[PDB]
Amino acid sequence: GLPVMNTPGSNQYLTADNFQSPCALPEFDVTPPIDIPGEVKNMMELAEIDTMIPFDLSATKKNTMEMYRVRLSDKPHTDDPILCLSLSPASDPRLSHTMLGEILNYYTHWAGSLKFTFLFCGSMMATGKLLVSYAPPGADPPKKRKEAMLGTHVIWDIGLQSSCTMVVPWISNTTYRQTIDTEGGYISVFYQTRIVVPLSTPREMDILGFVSACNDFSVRLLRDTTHI
Amino acid sequence: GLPVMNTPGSNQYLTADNFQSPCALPEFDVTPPIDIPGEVKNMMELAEIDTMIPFDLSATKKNTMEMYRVRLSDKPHTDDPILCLSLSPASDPRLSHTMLGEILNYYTHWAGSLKFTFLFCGSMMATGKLLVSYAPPGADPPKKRKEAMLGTHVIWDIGLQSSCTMVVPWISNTTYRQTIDTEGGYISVFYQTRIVVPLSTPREMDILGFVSACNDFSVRLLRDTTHI
Amino acid sequence: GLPVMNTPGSNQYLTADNFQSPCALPEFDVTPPIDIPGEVKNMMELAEIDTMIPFDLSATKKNTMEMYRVRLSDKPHTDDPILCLSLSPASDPRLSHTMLGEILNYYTHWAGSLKFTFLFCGSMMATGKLLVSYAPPGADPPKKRKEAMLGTHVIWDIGLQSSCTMVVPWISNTTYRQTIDTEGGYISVFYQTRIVVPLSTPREMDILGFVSACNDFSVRLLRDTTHI
Amino acid sequence: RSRSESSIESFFARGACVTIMTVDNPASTTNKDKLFAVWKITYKDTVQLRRKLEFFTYSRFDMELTFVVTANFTETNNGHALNQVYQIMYVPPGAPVPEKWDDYTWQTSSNPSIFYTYGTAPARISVPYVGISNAYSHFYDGFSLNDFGILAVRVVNDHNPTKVTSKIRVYLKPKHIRVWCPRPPRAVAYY
Repeated sequence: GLPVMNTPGSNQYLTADNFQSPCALPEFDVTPPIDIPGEVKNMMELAEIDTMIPFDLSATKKNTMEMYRVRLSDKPHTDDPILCLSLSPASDPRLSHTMLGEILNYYTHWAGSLKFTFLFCGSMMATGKLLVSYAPPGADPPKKRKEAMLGTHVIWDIGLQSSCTMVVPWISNTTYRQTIDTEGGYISVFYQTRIVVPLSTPREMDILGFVSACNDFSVRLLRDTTHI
Repeated sequence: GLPVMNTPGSNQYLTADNFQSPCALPEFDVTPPIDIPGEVKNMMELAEIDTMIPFDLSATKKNTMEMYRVRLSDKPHTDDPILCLSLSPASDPRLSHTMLGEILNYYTHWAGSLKFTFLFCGSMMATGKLLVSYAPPGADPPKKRKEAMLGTHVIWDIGLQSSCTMVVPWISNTTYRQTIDTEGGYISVFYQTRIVVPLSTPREMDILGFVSACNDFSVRLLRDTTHI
Repeated sequence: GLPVMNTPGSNQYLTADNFQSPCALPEFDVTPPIDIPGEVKNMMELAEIDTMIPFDLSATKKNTMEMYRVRLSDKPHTDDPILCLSLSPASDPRLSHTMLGEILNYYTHWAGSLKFTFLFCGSMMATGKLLVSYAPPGADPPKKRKEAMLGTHVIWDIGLQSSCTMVVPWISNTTYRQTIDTEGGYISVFYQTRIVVPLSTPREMDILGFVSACNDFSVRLLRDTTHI
Repeated sequence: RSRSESSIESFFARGACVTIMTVDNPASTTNKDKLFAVWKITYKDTVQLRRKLEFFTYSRFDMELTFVVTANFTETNNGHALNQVYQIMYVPPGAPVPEKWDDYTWQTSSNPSIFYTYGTAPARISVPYVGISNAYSHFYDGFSLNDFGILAVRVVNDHNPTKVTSKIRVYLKPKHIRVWCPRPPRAVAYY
């Protein structure tokens, strides 16, 4: 017959191998598929979905409905931020649990832009200004409203538009970051003006926060760390 | 020689395998075939044949000639049916033994329409009306002639036509049912009118019943359960 | 299946083999390459580089900065040479350590031309004549300036041009020499005239010496002798 | 930019062990009903595949099963045994499962069976999509789980003097995957 020469790698089973294989049911007429709504062709389609950030992971707030709400109140006008969110989507406990983070935990490398979307859930009457800042990687996060204003920022008007979609850029020395450890930036929200309200309307509102990958986002080198 | 790399699955005998094999008699001139009448190209051709339903599987009637005959008599005009036949061709002891059932026992899944054919084997003189009803799956079988009439039915005239071919439809949530367990419908025959006869003609007639798959019928996933 | 016949050489791993092999990471998107400056496509490109010859490998001079400098002085005009360099680039301790020699130690056979480049590192004022001689293989090196002049030579003028690039030819009986043992020639530098200087300028100058393969150079039959 | 490794095929089709089926040699000393091993194919045991599939509601996939058999003598005794053969029988859905070592199911024409000779390349088959429904339902909000089949395993050699235990690792690789209707992924908590 055809003289062959069995090479190294013969009779080994590599779990990453991709060969043909004999069908155990070769005469069996498979149930044909139907057009179900919602076919996912890629996992990033699930990371491109605005999911809600848990900001308060304290002992009480966590694992409830309150861990997501950031409460704006009326107290002494301290320059410190309402929230400061580090942009370690995998190595930040807050973004780690989002859908994005759940998909990033399955991978080693990632690259792309994130879009954060804060959402005022207060009154139609209430008015005011927040300042949504973005410190780039390497920078030590802004501690006062002035430091934040001078850098990149968006003066969000609570009175006019009820959301604010700031998009982070892709800044990294490598073509890809890691999902574990080291910076990546900081979103941070300050009061520009203490929130005004009309009559006996409550002076304690809430802002929600969403995150999602952008169309430029990509991951690689699958790494499942799931076990018991 | 041609460098190869023996993959997993080498030197295994899968009983479902389909490979070439060396002929032990390679110089032997096979007896050529002839054109015999009755070549079967498919098993469903045997299930498309009207075979006779055994209606009375009682202790005495069974395994005789009487297990197939349904006796119409003259007794108090009770609304209960002459016969009620559940449409579990595999999981009904009566249809289980028909040719259809014998072919279905060799398979797991099936789908299609059945045609039942009742046949009056009484006198040329006798006249009357039976009502052949079909309750669809999920329905609890009709208990009175009225309930049966309101649904699907056929008023079979014993006097005019001596048979009645009602075809069941293919109604199932899946594309295929199972051959074991859960409904499927009920054929059922009532008297609309007690059978009239002329002079001393016998007042005890018989109806036979046949079943067969239709051209739309199909089976899949062979399952032989034959053993000792 | 396709009848084959496993030949001799099956299931052996030859470390020189070149076969395809299954990728362990087949779904992994490799980091694409960039255009880095300085791609080396061949090792001879490193042997074509003028690297500096260590002439004085004495106990003190060696493993310092002085092992490379050849000191021209003012002393009795002896006919002996300033330096005599044997052309055993692999089997000469001086050329053995050059980049050329480092690449030749990785190989068994070599063939081609060498270019030596002496470089006067004295004063702009100083003037004189050196005689750069090349005795071919088989010849016993010249011992007096006359013997050297009669053969191949270059009267290098220290006053006019500060370097002197003599190119050795490829003379060998075989198409290729060995990197170990037996001749190959001798570069050798004599004073034609004791070096003249103006006023109190130092009467002790230095000449450096470089070597490099030429475009015609080639090696073959890799032989790594590196161990501990 | 490239989103190939985050495709469903790349994310799912990865050889993952799903069970370790242990079978003993038919030794005539005192052997129990450990003479054969049976395991209903189910992803609800291995957390990796399960947590990846429960990202999504429905599904369809061929299922390439590889079988890595590894045996060893049990007793320190001077053990000797000719090369064992293993019958690895795939039982389709809705079919009967073996009860005994010498049940009839091991001789049924329906049930496809591999005859793996020990000390050779790992055995393999490719189960197709065996769903009555047009998609495997991971979550079903109704009243009366999905059947992929069963894998049964035995040693074929019968009158053996020395006991020989053997573990059959089953490396399931879903192939030609499609998934619909994404969902939030479960925590690792209840697994």
